[PDB]
Amino acid sequence: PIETVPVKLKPGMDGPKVKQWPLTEEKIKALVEICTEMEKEGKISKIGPENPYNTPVFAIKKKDSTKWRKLVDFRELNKRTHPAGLKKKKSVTVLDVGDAYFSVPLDEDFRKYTAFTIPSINNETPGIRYQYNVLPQGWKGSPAIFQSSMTKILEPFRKQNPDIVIYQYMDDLYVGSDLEIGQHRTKIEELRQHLLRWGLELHPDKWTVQPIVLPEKDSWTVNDIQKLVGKLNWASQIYPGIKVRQLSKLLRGTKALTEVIPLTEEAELELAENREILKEPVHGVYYDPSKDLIAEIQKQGQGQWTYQIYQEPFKNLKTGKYARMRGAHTNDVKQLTEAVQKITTESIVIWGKTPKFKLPIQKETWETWWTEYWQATWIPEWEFVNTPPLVKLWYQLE
Amino acid sequence: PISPIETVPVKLKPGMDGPKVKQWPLTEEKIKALVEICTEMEKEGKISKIGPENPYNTPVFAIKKKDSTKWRKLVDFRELNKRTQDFWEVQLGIPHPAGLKKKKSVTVLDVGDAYFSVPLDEDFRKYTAFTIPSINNETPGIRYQYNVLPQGWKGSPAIFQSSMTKILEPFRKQNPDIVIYQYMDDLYVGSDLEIGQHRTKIEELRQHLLRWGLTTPDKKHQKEPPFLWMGYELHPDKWTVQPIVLPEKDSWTVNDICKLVGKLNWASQIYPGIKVRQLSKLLRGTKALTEVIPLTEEAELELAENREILKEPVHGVYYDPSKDLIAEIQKQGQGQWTYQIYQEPFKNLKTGKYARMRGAHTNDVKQLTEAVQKITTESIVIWGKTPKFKLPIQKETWETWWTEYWQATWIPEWEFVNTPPLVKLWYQLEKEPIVGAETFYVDGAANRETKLGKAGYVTNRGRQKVVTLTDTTNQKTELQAIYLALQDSGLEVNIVTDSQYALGIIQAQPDQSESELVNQIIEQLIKKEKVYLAWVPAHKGIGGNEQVDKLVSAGIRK
DNA sequence: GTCCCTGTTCGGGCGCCG
DNA sequence: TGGTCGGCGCCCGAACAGGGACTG
Ligand SMILES: C#C[C@]1(COP(=O)(O)OP(=O)(O)OP(=O)(O)O)O[C@@H](n2cnc3c(N)nc(F)nc32)C[C@@H]1O
Ligand SMILES: [Mg+2]
Ligand SMILES: [Mg+2]
Ligand SMILES: [Mg+2]
Repeated sequence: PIETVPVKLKPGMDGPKVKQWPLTEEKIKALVEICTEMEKEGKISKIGPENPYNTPVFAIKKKDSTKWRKLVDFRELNKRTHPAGLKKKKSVTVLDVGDAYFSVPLDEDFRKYTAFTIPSINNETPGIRYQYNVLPQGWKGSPAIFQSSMTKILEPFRKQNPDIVIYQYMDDLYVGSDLEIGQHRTKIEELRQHLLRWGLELHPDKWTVQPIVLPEKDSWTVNDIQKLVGKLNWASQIYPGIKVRQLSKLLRGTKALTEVIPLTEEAELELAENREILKEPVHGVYYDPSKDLIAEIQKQGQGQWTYQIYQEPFKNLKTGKYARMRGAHTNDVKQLTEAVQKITTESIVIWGKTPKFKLPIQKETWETWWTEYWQATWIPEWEFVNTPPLVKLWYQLE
Repeated sequence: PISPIETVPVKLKPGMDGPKVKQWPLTEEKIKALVEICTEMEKEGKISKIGPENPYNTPVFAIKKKDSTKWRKLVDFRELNKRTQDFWEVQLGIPHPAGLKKKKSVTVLDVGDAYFSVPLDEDFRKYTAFTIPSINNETPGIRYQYNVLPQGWKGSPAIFQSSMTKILEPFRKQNPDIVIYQYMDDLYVGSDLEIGQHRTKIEELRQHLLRWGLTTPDKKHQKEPPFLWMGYELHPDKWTVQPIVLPEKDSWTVNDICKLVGKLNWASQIYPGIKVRQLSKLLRGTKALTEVIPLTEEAELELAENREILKEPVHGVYYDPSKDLIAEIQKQGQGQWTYQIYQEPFKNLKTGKYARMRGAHTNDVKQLTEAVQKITTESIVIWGKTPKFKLPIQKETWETWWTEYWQATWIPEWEFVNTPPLVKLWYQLEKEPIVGAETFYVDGAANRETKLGKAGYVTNRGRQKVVTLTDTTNQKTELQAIYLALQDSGLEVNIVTDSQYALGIIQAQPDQSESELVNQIIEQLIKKEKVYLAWVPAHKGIGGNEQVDKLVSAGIRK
């Protein structure tokens, strides 16, 4: 019925050929139930092995609902295929409008690139493969093709509410308002009822930055000054105003680490001036949409996680921290997955783009459990790094 | 017969043509077997005679089957496989008997001439041309092409596996409570029915497969235990691996070690305590398979204890989803680990081992975490869930490790078992400088051209020493300086270095390393009672880092 | 930039199964 | 006597990529 739009790949790039990873029994049973209903409704069709492409798939179950959400890891296909006032609203609600993509057909010559495989427990059966006939959820081209149809749906609601910003990214709809809690949720329900005519909770105001802080002591040892000098020396790469001349001359000689060193008047003021320079904003940092956002995370212990967002070295666009429970049953991997989801969400609100993460975790450790704590519809790109304990120390807190 | 299922469309790679390889000479015995097979396949339409309009050819040969009485027609399609399109393999792994659930009735059967019953794409058939010689000048060689899947072609396994799945799909939908383990053409069928009603359903399955052109000869129709399946023996309430025979040579070659370690890894799935570290080390630096290799004392001893394990009777049980999955891990030396997965004590579902060495420097806690992750992924494949663990590490030891470790690490639900050797950290670095300990300022420096270097220290108590080095690197000299300070210091020492490379290695608390220098450092760290390691930026005039830097740079820098 | 060191990935041999 | 194909497993070495230290 609806006319399709031709979509192609980048020049010199083939389709994705990523293997399927092991899936638990509950995810496989959920995917089989979902795929049968998607196949009955013409959304997907079975394919054979002559299609050489494949994309991994899994499923997430949101907290309090027996509903499962099919997630396709399309970030390899996406590689091969902004409202500034949004970050200033009291409340921003994220709506999952991925089901709206199933009403638009997909280009016939592109469907072979959406291939995925449903595994079986204990390899009872060979993998059973499918491909998409409509706009798939989590694909880069789905919001672009549906963009014209999305504006027609939101046009009356946007005109009736001019002070409400509605931003779309992937299968998500970000709706922010300055209304009071209660009036905001009532307005969100109006939007959901507005979306049902066609078919078929954040607070950016409280987002803060974590600046670099220096220790405050009455008695300083050689070791204290050596650690402070090393931290300021690294900080000078970000803040060129940082000086360490008067603090370094206190360390002349070959002294014991536990020897107490009195701070001179010049060194005392040099430390006080350095505290003011760290409070000033970083100079000359301009966002580049053509470049990728890079997010580094450092595990600080006791449930504390620091992160920085940049595109060039020492050109931080944002520095924050992420604290959680400090109990004994702490799951480092679970906390790390919650951290990357919050960092990605902030990057989508501020810049409308997902960052590339440098994760401080073994590759095997992450891939084994990260899908067990994922709740978003998108998946950022990431790499694994052996972080030196130096950058971990520089963003520490007292 | 030939299955009425639709063919899978297959193309060649762009700008490619079919193979043109002439037949190599064959034994008279093999020629007699091939002509008997091909005259019958030609009568059934599975192959078709071709004339001069087909310019292609590919060599053929034959080997014995597992029955040892029948022959298997093979084709050396190596050239056509290079020119055939890519496929996505649908076979994601191998089924394991430990994942089988208890069934009331069990049947194992096999399809006769499985490949030769699935039709091949008509446009691709000409590329499968082959020639069969005969009696010379009394009847010349006959040329054929394949109308069915050939044995030797790249696309045959995935096409058959996908076609077999489509064929079984109507039966599975009609009988969702009858489990059919489908590996190639080999079918394990289990039900919770009485043996009478079960065999009637088996005949429904055999009739269903026959309707889709797949015969099930009674010769390969197993009806009583033990069932021979996938290299195992399936009893009603237990399973075992078919007898494994290790080679018993007095002069082992690389190929002999390959088949030795291969059968040991295969045995480790049910035989506990298998080790292959010393036998696998003998393969380093080797070139060809014919390389005879002398066995070391450790390798000779490792094989001896492996042979004694294989003499004991062992078996596994089947999976009960109403019980928990338990994985207990035992430590052996040299980065080797073994584990037993069970639901009831002393009733192993399966066993295994983990001995992969990750990283140049590591400790027993890292390797244990890596083994837990390997068993977790393996358990999700076989049983679809994560097991509960029984680990030989104290809760306090783990709490200390992941508190100070900069990376995120986690172990699922587990408890401690006192089965030595226990996993522990062999030393801990202090968090604060040590009062009353001598403070060493260490540094190393090396010349890139001459490869000469110096390592040394200066102390707050007036001591200093410089050691010259030959054929070294800047990283090695910094490690040599730390090693020197550990040798000449007391039981408690403060060490200040400018090398984050050496700092990161020591902060991870390794107990084993590929570097002998690092191993020497580890032995020093274990003997100390308190060690504090601090870092300062190099070339910043900080004392006494400036003093030692000026000491080790003289004569190799500037 | 180069040199060094450490990480992952791919392909080679063998094992096992059809 | 070999000599074919695909899957998974193992361990090995070759060929990368990424980051720190270095020359003048
Ligand atoms: C599907 C399938 C099968 C089943 O193996 P079988 O051992 O069952 O041989 P059959 O073709 O089925 O003839 P049968 O003796 O059973 O009447 O796996 C494939 N296969 C088995 N052994 C080999 C082998 N050595 N090489 C290749 F390339 N394929 C094989 C091809 C075969 O058709
Ligand atoms: Mg057969
Ligand atoms: Mg078989
Ligand atoms: Mg140095």
